[PDB]
Amino acid sequence: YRKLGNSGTVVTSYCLGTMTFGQETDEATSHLIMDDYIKAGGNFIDTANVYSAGVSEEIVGRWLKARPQVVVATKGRFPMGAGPNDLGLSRTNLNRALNDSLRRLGVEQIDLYQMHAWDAVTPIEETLRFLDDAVSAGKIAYYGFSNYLGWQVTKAVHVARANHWTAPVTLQPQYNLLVRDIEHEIVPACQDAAMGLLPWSPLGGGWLAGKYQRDVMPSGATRGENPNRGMRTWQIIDMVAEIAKERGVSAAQVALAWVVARPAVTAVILGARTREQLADNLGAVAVTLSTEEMERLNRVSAPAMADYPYGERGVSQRHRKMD
Ligand SMILES: [Cl-]
Ligand code: NA
Ligand code: NA
Repeated sequence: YRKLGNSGTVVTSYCLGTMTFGQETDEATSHLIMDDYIKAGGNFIDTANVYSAGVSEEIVGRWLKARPQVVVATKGRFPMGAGPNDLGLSRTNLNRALNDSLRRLGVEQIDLYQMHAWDAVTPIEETLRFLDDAVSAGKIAYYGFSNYLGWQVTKAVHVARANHWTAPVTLQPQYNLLVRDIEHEIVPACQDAAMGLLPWSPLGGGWLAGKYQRDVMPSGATRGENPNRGMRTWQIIDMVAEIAKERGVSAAQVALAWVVARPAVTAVILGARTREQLADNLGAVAVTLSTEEMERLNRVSAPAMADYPYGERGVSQRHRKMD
């Protein structure tokens, strides 16, 4: 399935993460995971400059040289060195940060440029003005955010609208059956601005895929190096598993098919480290959960909150009954 990312550019329902392409996966296995992804019919690569110190981008860049169209996304904001202006949404750092993602990807235009995180030190106006100048220059097509809060998305959107700049297209949050707190302020804020979600960590870092042996709950390997903030967790993993094998499919596969069908979601980022793991994740394309499986999964992962701003009672009093 093809969707837009709040713009005219369409993109396939699954996105290829490339975090692994320097740390764990080597460049040859990276090229073949990408070759598989394409051959499965994807057109969406997500990378970052800080992924393996930009090696991640260079492998993607070399693979684009070998292959002769794909929608490419990358990010800024995080430390590329240990200096004080080697991080930040300042236009000084972002200016070289975009030039270096450009030379490392060997493209002349990045399709999606993303702020990897909010930056309280840079005024948002400076950042958005830098991104609009980049759009005018043909260095980037669109921009979006990752790890912005709700009110922060809302302030950016309207500040862009106030200065006749382009609108943000996407938000890249962490979102899976275990990590659903973006539904209180961040999702409402994107839906209000017609924006699309790009969820990453859809297997919750492994907790949802099984592959363990009824593990210990504070095991730091699968997640965070703490193993339970939201990674009850065991009930969710269990429900996912039951639905998994009655449908004759992997537990990973119905968790993936759960994220792809949630409101506002344009494309899920896949963290395949292997060719086989890519095949195991892309099996979820065939799975389409029924309205019931999903409303099941929804309520068992429903993030309960202290009553006032984001739990039952505050929600209920913000609601307006039509009657
Ligand atoms: Cl997009
Ligand atoms: Na769409
Ligand atoms: Na779907």
